[PDB]
Amino acid sequence: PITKEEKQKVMQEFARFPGDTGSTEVQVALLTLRINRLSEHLKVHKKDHHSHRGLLMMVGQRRRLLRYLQREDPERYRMLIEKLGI
RNA sequence: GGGCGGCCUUCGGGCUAGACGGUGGGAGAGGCUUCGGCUGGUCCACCCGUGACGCUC
Ligand SMILES: [K+]
Ligand SMILES: [Mg+2]
Ligand SMILES: [Mg+2]
Ligand SMILES: [Mg+2]
Ligand SMILES: [Mg+2]
Ligand SMILES: [Mg+2]
Ligand SMILES: [Mg+2]
Ligand SMILES: [Mg+2]
Ligand SMILES: [Mg+2]
Ligand SMILES: [Mg+2]
Ligand code: NA
Ligand code: NA
Repeated sequence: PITKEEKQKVMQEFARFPGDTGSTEVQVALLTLRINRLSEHLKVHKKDHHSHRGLLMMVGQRRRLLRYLQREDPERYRMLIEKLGI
């Protein structure tokens, strides 16, 4: 579920400015937020499988944004890859 | 890794129409579950955010 007291919390942390809600960093961060939130899920339910489909999609997406931000803005890449760790 | 890709530009650099994110909706014979749930995807809107971040073996 996450909720604002989570999803907004991350954004307010990775935002590049007061109102940022879709800046690659934020996009990656909260992307890494539900990636875990679901990694944990799959454990309790090792028979789900179907949900793993998205675990993979989300993971790929997260790496594609990161590669994008690695070309256009190296500095910010190391920054972001921290506070989360790649 | 490969192949093919938006607009403008005096090529320095602009920009949003794509994609993604935020918000708010919608439908579903998704899946798993000790039945208390936990969760994947999918389609809409806006005229909010990033700014081609894409599509394809
Ligand atoms: K499915
Ligand atoms: Mg696809
Ligand atoms: Mg440019
Ligand atoms: Mg999506
Ligand atoms: Mg709803
Ligand atoms: Mg049900
Ligand atoms: Mg759901
Ligand atoms: Mg917009
Ligand atoms: Mg730029
Ligand atoms: Mg291009
Ligand atoms: Na094309
Ligand atoms: Na223009």
